[PDB]
Amino acid sequence: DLPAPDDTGLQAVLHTALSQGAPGAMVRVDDNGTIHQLSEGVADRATGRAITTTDRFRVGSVTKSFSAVVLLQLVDEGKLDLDASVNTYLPGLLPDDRITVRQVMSHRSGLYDYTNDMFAQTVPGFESVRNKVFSYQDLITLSLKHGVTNAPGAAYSYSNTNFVVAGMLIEKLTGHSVATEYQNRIFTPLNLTDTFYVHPDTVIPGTHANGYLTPDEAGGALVDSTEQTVSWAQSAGAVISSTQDLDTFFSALMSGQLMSAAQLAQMQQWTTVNSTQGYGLGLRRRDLSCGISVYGHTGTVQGYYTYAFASKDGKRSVTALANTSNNVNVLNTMARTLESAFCGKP
Ligand SMILES: *C(=O)[C@@H](NC(=O)Cc1ccccc1)[C@@H]1NC(C(=O)O)=C(CC[C@H](NC(=O)CC[C@@H](NC(C)=O)C(=O)O)C(=O)N[C@H](C)C(=O)N[C@H](C)C(=O)O)CS1
Repeated sequence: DLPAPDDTGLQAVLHTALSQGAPGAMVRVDDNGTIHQLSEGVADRATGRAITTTDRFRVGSVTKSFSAVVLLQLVDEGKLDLDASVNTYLPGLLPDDRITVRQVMSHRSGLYDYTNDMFAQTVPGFESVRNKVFSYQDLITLSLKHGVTNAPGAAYSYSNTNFVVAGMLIEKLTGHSVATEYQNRIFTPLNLTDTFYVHPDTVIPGTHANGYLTPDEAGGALVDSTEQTVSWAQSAGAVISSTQDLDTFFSALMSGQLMSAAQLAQMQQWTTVNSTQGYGLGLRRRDLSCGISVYGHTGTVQGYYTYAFASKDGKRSVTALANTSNNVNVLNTMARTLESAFCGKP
């Protein structure tokens, strides 16, 4: 009973994003078995190669939904209790035993986000970490140089630190790398042939969109940010995928294929973000103008803005990508793909 997707409106969104500084922008809709696919602009601005909806890209913080699915399958298996203390599983990690796994997964832990220090200056910060390899503990120690910012559970405050903890939990409780767990629990069963976790490798396998970091100086030249370790994010940000594979993943999630019903319900217990948005457990809700809510996640790793959202039953999914970042006009414009794709023509 959804409106038809509006391709003319999608086309206008991409064209606007280009006019605001995205080298390329694209979107794929899987509408209950009917595909919509549009792209405009360039995957590589120096060579001129066109962007296309099959280009792989860095999904950034969409990674948190993959990490959350692994953790919730561990809850299904009896290996993890969401209301247990992080420090019960990782003794001595955090300065407060009251911080629970559920709080970290919903950004209610109070843990300071180290990435504000790292990327205070956008391009210098990128140059500082792009070729660094961090352990999970290194990143937690960077957070803990600062006090928590709120009491456990008390407020929503997004922090990459939370999903660094998530990766440490995954590796401790399984004895495997997050790469292995993602592959065995998600990428292989869903046949996500364009989806990878290669950290700390800097190469994007196969044909990909290059990423272009916008400098903090208005009008400044773009920086190619395609090749980096993403070691500053890991289980908070380092998955590589495609529009088809993120559509498959969020459709599978919402249609109940990736965990028990009970754990999907836990994943959708919404913490208020604003009057039109919530945060579950590694999962975002956005409320659209026509009265529809959609479910998924955004990403903003250097040079790539991703939106990947599905309807409640998974039957319609949409993934949009612009290959720039640090450009709020572009970021806001690309959100409009969800309106056109789900709410259709005005
Ligand atoms: C995941 O991708 C992760 N991203 C990074 O860790 C990269 C990075 C780069 C520099 C500094 C810090 C981190 C997180 N992603 C996202 C995301 O997907 O959006 C985060 C949420 C980011 C912030 N969003 C808001 O502040 C949204 C407010 C909300 N409300 C309305 C009604 O106003 C809304 O707009 O929906 C955020 O920081 N936004 C800015 C614009 C931003 O993303 N800045 C970076 C530099 C960019 O534009 O590239 C948290 S990090």
